[PDB]
Amino acid sequence: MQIFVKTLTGKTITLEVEPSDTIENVKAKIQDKEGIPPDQQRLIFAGKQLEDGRTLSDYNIQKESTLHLVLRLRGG
Amino acid sequence: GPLGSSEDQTAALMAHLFEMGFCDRQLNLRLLKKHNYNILQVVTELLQLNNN
Repeated sequence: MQIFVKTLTGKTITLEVEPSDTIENVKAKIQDKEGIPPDQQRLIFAGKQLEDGRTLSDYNIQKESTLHLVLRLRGG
Repeated sequence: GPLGSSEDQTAALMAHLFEMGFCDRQLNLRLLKKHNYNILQVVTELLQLNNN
């Protein structure tokens, strides 16, 4: 099932995920195209955080759902 | 150099936060001033308040 990822840059990425797709693997599907590290990748769903050890079904994520991607950069 | 930054940008940032799941312009405003307009920190800071 295809879902959409909204970035702070105003970009909407489309991904093909399965009901048994772990959040950690979702980050991998972004990492290959964006190049952004999964550890820095933070997905927000309805104002809630998505645990890497959880599945899409855990957060009732269905088809055409929009996930927000925010990164917390560290300097020093 | 510049004369002044467009404060209207704050509205665009606010909208991006409302699309997630907060809908609190007050909390957003007090957070933006906390990190000198840092959307990346605001969203992640707010998430630390309600992540359970």
